[PDB]
Amino acid sequence: SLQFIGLQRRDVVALVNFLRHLTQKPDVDLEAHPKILKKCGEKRLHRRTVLFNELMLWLGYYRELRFHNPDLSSVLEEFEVRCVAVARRGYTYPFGDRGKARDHLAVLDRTEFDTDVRHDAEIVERALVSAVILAKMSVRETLVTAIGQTEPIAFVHLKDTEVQRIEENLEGVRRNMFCVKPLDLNLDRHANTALVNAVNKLVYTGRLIMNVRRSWEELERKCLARIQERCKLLVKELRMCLSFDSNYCRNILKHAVENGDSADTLLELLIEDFDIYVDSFPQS
Amino acid sequence: THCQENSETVALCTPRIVIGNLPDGLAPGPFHELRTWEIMEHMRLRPPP
Amino acid sequence: KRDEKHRHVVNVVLELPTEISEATHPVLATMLSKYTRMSSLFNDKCAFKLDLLRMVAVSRTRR
Amino acid sequence: DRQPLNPANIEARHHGVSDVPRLGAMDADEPLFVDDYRATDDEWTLQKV
Repeated sequence: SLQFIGLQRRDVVALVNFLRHLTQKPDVDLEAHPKILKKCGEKRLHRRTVLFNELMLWLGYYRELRFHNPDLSSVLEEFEVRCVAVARRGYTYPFGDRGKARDHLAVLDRTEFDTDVRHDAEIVERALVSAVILAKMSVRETLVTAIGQTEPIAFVHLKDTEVQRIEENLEGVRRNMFCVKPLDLNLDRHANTALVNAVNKLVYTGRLIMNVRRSWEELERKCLARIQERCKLLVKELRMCLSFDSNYCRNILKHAVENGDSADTLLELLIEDFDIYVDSFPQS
Repeated sequence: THCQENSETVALCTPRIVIGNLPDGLAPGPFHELRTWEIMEHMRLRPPP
Repeated sequence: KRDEKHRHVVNVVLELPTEISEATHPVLATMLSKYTRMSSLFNDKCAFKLDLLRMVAVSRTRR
Repeated sequence: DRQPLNPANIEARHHGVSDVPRLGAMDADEPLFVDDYRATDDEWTLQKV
């Protein structure tokens, strides 16, 4: 469990309670929740202690935000079956320039997954661009032709209320990525071709996947970078006072934390022998 | 050269201010070394100090 | 007893002589708490001895 | 030992952090102990050189 220096027990257990509340709360990040940052207490205790406490908080935060990160395979299989249906419908659709239509249809055909999150995002983006270009050719609304200005991702031919609802739910997905609500589904077949409806459903699922994955990427980037900065500044403070406990603490801190396994290893190393390096820290 | 400008392709023409700007295939390095010795021999610097 | 475990470690396992103990050595005092929690691995005396060597090394390092 | 090494089978070293279990696992086969630093491409080519 998390243990840090020079702080009253009630606020420690309150912070633990906050982290236990995590997945139910909106805009979940330490950036959007300064109350946890100020709980570390600027002008409450000495420097090295506040840096250590902030590092421990951020490291536990990274641990649990890695733990809760969803396995999107449930809705990802829905994305795959929507890809299959879209490819079938484009196969039957009577395009004029059948060659490029067949090429993009095959590109949609190839899009099955390989259970790597960044590869996940890349292939879902590729499926989205191919679906969008096929939809644009089907409706025959204009499409891009310039070099390096490839196809965008857009909800084609849908009404304004639907896109407003989609955008609101997408921002909600951005703010709290852990719990996802794929419930923006009221596509109707009395307007636009069924190919357009299928590709719009596919675009919705792909946008959900993309937004949640990129939000987790942002959170992981900022968490690890701030871990690195706090650790380096704490090491800089600790280098001033040579001692056995100080040397041990610098040795445990010296690990290059740029991988999740490295962060967990540093967490376990810090927790297991906390009684040793705690000698070097004064409680104010 | 041809260049891209706001989704369109435009052609570019600009002068080669100096002789060295010519492509190596049409103005190789060894040729410039030989021409540099030419200039040196003109200025009586053939053996440099 | 705590002293029983400490003596067991510092004689059977660490093979330390009588003239050195945790009473005079501050580095041995803190590490002895960790080594007692290692219930197993007492058959591998040399690993504990080498670990004590590197601990007393890091105790006096200047960098 | 007999199988391709998965990331879970690889362990990172803790120099001067009293690795009693690691010093007990010195001459075993299964776990591989490494420094956290990873060699870069230029250093890789220079090592091979």
